[PDB]
Amino acid sequence: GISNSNLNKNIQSRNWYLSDSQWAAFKDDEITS
Amino acid sequence: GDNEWHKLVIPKGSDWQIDLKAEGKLIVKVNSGIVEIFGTELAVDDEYTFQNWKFPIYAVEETELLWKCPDLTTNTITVKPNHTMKYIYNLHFMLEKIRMSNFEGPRVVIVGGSQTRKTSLSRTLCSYALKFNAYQPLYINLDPQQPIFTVPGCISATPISDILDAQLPTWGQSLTSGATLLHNKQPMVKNFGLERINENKDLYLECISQLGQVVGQRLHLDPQVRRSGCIVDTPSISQLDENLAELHHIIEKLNVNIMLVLCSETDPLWEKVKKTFGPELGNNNIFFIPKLDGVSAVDDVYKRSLQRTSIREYFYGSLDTALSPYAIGVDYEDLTIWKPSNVFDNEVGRVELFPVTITPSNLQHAIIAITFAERRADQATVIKSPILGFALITEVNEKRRKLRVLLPVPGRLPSKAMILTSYRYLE
Repeated sequence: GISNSNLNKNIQSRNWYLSDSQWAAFKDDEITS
Repeated sequence: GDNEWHKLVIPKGSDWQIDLKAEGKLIVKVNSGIVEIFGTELAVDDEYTFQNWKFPIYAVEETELLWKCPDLTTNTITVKPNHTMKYIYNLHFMLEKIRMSNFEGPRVVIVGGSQTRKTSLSRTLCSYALKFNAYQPLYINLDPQQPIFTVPGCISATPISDILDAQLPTWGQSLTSGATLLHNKQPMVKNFGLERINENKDLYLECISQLGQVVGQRLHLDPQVRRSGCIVDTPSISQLDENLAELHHIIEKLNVNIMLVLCSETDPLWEKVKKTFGPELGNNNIFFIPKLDGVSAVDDVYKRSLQRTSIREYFYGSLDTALSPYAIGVDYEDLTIWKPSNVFDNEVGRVELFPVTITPSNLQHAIIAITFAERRADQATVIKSPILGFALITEVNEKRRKLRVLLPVPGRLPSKAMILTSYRYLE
């Protein structure tokens, strides 16, 4: 195949989505500090 | 063509109509005035970059800006007066009155023919809701062919908690593990997976039922989101049944109390909607919006390009938000993939899934949904399970029974039941 691992110095990634319960209980003020 | 900066004066009340094709890259830096891309204001002295999408830059006040684009010249720029923004503002301020006065925010559904009710209307109202009394409306997308905050084939509910990305056709992005200029979104996503509503209507309606349930739970626990209402985008009237039975389902499941109709006063849709939904909503709550200026019609090649752009964005981020997806090698034995019932494969589409045989014809370049359900979970559990995210199967090796899978999150392969989508991506 081709290049395994991280693809293209500090790195970040997309996060997984929350489940129905975690999402219903979430407050976007957590995002917007 | 040119790679230098050129001055442009957009007079008050006009759209600078932009149609970037393929490899078109445009940089805009505003010197003075107020300009907006579907309600999102462009900050002065800040460079904005746009690639391969069509949109209008509206001049709220006479604006002076500099632009850099090799695919554009001063003599071929299209700047034309907009005479329909009045219709949007009148509507927004009516909704803003309901959010301040009433017990809960309005739950608005947008119905119509062309996808000019999408983006144009939806996006502006959302941008505008946040603009004056800092509301957090829930933007709901029910058109799975339209990628907004996620990949195609999804119906979603996303709180507009902060400004949208004026640079992106996708409105913006979901949360990331690090630091960004803009605050990102936290969407609730339901996987339809198939390319068209017609492919499995019962499944499309199950998706709506499932999203409706979680939306209710969120609204019950979130005061700010409840005080702001919902803005609901639907698929084209043509894509739905003659009776419009799907809109009844949407209205019930999403507790819609206001309807916005986008058509001409000659269109029979207006009276049809008035007759069909009036007994449920009340006629005082059904509104007519005429053909809005600025937004030009879009082809399938543009749609396919937009679907590709959003898939790359999901794993790799945007131009100013570089993200690192993670590639892993897995054995055929390590994956449990299901496929939805559809009109093509099964004559009549039902709310059911079928096991997938690991074959390069079936899985190479395929977008797969990752659920919260265990590998050994039964069909009925999998179909009701929330979505964790998406993966891309890059390569399928038959000899050494292995697959190259791309994940958005570095780490382990989730040991969860998976669902194959109709969506494909190469590179």
